[PDB]
Amino acid sequence: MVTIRLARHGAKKRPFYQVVVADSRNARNGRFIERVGFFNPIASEKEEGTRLDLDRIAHWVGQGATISDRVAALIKEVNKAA
Amino acid sequence: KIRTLQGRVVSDKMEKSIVVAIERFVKHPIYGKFIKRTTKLHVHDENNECGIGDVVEIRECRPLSKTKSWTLVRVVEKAV
Amino acid sequence: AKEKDTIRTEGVVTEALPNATFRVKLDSGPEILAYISGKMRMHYIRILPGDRVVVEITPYDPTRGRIVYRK
Amino acid sequence: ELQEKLIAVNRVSKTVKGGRIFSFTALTVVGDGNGRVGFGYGKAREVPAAIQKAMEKARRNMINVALNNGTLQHPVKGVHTGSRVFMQPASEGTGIIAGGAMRAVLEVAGVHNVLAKAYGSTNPINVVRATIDGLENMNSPEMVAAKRGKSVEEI
Amino acid sequence: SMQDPIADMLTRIRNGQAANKAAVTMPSSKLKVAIANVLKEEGFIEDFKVEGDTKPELELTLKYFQGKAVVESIQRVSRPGLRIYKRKDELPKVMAGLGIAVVSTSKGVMTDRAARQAGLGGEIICYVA
Amino acid sequence: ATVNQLVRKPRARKVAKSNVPALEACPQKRGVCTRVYTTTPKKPNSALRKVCRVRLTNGFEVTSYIGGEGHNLQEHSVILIRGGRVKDLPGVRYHTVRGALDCSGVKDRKQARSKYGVKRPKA
Amino acid sequence: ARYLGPKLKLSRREGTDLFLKSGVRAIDTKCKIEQAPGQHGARKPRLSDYGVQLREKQKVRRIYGVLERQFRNYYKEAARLKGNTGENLLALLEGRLDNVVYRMGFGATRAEARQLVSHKAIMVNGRVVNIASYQVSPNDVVSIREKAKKQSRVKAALELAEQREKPTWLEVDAGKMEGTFKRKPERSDLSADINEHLIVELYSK
RNA sequence: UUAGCUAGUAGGUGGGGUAACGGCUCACCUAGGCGACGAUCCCUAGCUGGUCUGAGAGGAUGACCAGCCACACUGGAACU
RNA sequence: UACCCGCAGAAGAAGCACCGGCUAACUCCGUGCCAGCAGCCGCGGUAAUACGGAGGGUGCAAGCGUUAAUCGGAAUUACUGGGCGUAAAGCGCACGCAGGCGGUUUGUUAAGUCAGAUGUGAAAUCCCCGGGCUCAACCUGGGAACUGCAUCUGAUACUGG
Repeated sequence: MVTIRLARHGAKKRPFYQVVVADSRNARNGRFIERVGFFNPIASEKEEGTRLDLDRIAHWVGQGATISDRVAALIKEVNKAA
Repeated sequence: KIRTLQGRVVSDKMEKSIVVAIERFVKHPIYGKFIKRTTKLHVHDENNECGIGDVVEIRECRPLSKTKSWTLVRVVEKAV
Repeated sequence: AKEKDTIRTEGVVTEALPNATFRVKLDSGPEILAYISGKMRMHYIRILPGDRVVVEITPYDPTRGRIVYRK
Repeated sequence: ELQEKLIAVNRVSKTVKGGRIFSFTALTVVGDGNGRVGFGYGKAREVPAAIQKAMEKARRNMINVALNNGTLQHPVKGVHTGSRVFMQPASEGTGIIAGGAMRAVLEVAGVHNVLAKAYGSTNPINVVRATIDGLENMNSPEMVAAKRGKSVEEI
Repeated sequence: SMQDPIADMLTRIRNGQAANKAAVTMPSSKLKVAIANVLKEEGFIEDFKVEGDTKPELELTLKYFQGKAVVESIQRVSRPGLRIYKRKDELPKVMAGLGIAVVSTSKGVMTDRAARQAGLGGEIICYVA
Repeated sequence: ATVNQLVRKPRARKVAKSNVPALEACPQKRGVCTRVYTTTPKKPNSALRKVCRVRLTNGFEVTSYIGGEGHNLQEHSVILIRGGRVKDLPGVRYHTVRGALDCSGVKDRKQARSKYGVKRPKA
Repeated sequence: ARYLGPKLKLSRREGTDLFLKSGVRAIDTKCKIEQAPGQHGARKPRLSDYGVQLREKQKVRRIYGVLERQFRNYYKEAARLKGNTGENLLALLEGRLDNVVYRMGFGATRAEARQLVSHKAIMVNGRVVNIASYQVSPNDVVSIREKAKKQSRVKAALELAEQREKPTWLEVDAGKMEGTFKRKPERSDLSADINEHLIVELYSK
């Protein structure tokens, strides 16, 4: 079905994830429906590192989109941050 | 919301069908001259009320035959 | 550098081809296309179709030779 | 303070009983770096006499061009024999981007920022001839105002 | 035949001007009269008149300055063989604004400057400097 | 000239005809030596220039220059050819790559060695 | 990747002192400064227009110790940047760390300063920077790190520095062996017998 | 240095058919339909975002990344 | 692993093409229209800066040259932006269908043209200002741009009906 997950861009040894809503069958870095956040695991954390349009994430869940283990974590982490 | 085309009847021979030609001017992509282009459409004319040479208003609809996806809305001018 | 496999064998002018060109038949074995040496042409020295002449032959192409000695 | 530039030197030849007589030609431009440009062309048996005759010609036979803060008023086309010429007022910082023949003319003229290009024959004597005349016929925001009989904003 | 009378108008101006003529005259037309209006209003000619009713002859009084013609160049742009239309944001300007382009709009004939300021595009009739 | 005319018959750029068709847009080609000989050049030059006829892996058969002073090439020598005409030798449109395959380097070269397939001399 | 050969040759070819030695010596007592290198140095070059453009670009490159590829890329960036390209080229050069290290007097030459950089003797903002071409920014503080502070090269380097004209845009504390890149140098800060527009001309044709 | 092409052909009625409109299919009827605004035939080719070049307009191009299509030894076929 | 500290010693780390003009860089010796060079012109028969070696020099540099290949310069297919008396180019001449173009006025229409609004023009790429890897390549935030298409509503001078 439709799922919200991380498409891994960035460079070798320097991962950078683009959070995307997509048909789960399409390849990880392939066709998606909507971009909805990003996630830098290598951010200096002096400034940002994790940004989620929670309004559109929820909208898609409301219509049955599932959510990665890793995005489900980010959302709990970001909800905690503020 | 009534999208529509206007053109003239080049053939009225077929039973309940007609051939309509839509002509327009178009800027030439390279040399800038404005050129005549024509689009011929097989259109539905239930009742065959459209005569050749008539100017008619037509609309797009579902497939009616291998080549007909348009039907008549109404005649505008006739028998020049 | 300039290798040294050149030779100076002699022969006799056979044909009087075009543009200072000749059939020159080597006293040795056959004849070659033989063209007139620059020097020689610069100092003119016409060359009749039947003269004893010296040829410079590169083993690279025995088939050809340059006329060195005028007569 | 006048600026003078040697554009091209060339050897021509004249034939007589005895053989060929060789001589030289020189094409130069002088300019005041502030809107005045002349070009000269001299001939002589030796090169120095030729490069010198030309400067002499270049100093007189000089004309004025209505510059605009070191750049041109409007794009301009110039033509002379083989050479079709084209120039544009560029923004500040660019400098003169142009062929040798034109650069020398524009430099000594005081045209600080321009886009130029020569089409057809790049024969230097006719290229410069075509540039000078281009700059010369180049009219000014004030003269068009004078012409049209109005000192509107366009003044 | 006489298939572009506007080029004809441009040219009669250009040639009489080159010939240091005091005036030029041509068969009239609203469209010519609309262009003559712009020329006069922008100071490229003195004045103009149309005379007669059934076969109107239009007359343009030319203009000279330093024993020079005020009109330096005058060229047809759009033409029967190649119509040229521009949008408001595409309107050419002649001599970096020193000259003018005559433009025909839904609101009648005016200069590039005018049409620009009035948010319009149109058929580019000619350039004048 | 007319717009109308161009609208009926567009501008049509001429397609460039190549000067080394036997290469078929390859940087070099391999081939067997068919004949190995000398030939004389055109006005105003004069020499015995080393050339070879070479049947290439793609069927083409061409004449190719053997540059440098001295070479040890014969029939059935397998060589590598590259583009490059010999100007005073009409017909000759390729050069042999010295020091590739069966073609040896030029003997005793010190300057421009890499254009003649010559290793750097121990020194 | 670095020019390693004789240095005064370069000065001699360009017709000027390129500061490739400390300055302890009048350069004319170390070489025939006013004569090009080689058999035909006395010969004069009746030098083409292309020639003067080439030599000027070489001059600047040889001053800063930059090879062609990097220097061309410097031109590209100067061009892309806003404002006068010629001046932008010199800002970029003058912002290099090996350069700045030299101007604060930590190195007798840009070559020596570069070695200081490469050999992890220089810090920027208390952080080790060891690549010569590191672009230094306004308000940065470059310093000799503690362990490199007792190197006698550095003391000598600071002495000579004190005898050169003192650059405006740098605040140097000789005691601490730290210094501050206050601002980008203006054009007016840099020598006036550099002809950038020639270099700009060379790279536009 | 290809000018004519077309019998399921173009349309109509009705039955059948598909997940669905449809000559998709069949019978009957009308004689149409396409074409110099290039049909038919012949050669070549996956299309695009874009890539390279060029001041631009253009020219050339369609690896790597992404979107669509098509194929899975060759030709054909359907089953789930 | 990145990165940080320590040890040993300049220690293990420089080649390639070019120097007649175009084109930055010149001399000697060898050869003698030979051997050979050659992108174009063109070098070589006794002073060859053009061949080959040397010394010197110029340009690049972990590369440097040669070949192949696209575009550029090429306004040399010219829409922007060319030509046809003698340079390549007016059909030997006329009539004429299709086609292109068409004098002047009014009204009408509103297809061309013009304006506005709305939707769409995937992301990446390009560009701008920032952020992150010691810098850079590279990665990345936001923007701008996608100059296009379509629908609706208007304007009516010009073109078309």
